[PDB]
Amino acid sequence: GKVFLTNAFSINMLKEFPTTITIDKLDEEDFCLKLELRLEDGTLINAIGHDSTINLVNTLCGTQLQKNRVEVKMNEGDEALIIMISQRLEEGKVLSDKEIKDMYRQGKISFYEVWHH
Amino acid sequence: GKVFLTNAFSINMLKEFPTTITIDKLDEEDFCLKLELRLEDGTLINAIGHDSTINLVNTLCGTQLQKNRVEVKMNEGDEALIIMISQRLEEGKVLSDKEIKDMYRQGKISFYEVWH
Repeated sequence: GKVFLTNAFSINMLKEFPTTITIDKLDEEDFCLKLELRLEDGTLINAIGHDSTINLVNTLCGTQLQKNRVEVKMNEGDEALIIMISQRLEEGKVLSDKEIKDMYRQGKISFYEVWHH
Repeated sequence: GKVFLTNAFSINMLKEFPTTITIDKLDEEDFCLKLELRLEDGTLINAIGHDSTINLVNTLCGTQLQKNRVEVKMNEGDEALIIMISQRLEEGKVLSDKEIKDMYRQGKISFYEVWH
């Protein structure tokens, strides 16, 4: 199925109820590799709507994503790869990979994968 | 066997990963009855931190909740009851029970339950 790239998880992303989903926490490497895999196989749908988050992901993973607004609605065969930022990123501030990995080590960035049980 | 009442579901509410959760949609009556049950058995932890939502729930369900700011973190034996209001409540307006049911008819309020 599809793999949505999102900066949030919401009950609104679930097409139907009841549903049962599994959520794991990812480290950076596994997030970037899964993202790269889904870009290569063409199943990734990018739903990160803001350039700040896009630029962070691109710096972190070496991807070349452009922002894309999509209402995420997941079927039972779909999954999401999620990047969660606590602080609201500055629209303009270019972050070095050292800055991004500080945030990550500080626990200001977390990664998750959500799929159907 | 905690049951949190919240206005949101967020991954930050889960203590440990991996975890597998079931989510169902509730109707008005079932939301309120489940709230009342967990109030009565003392397992409900109210985590609704805005009075506008408090007041709406108290009117809809006949409860006497007050504003309570609580950091929600759920164990495997815990669950949550959720009201999702899709728009901002108007400040200084008292919602009638009819208005709340209108909002619900219109899909502007939804209720869920999340358990493991």
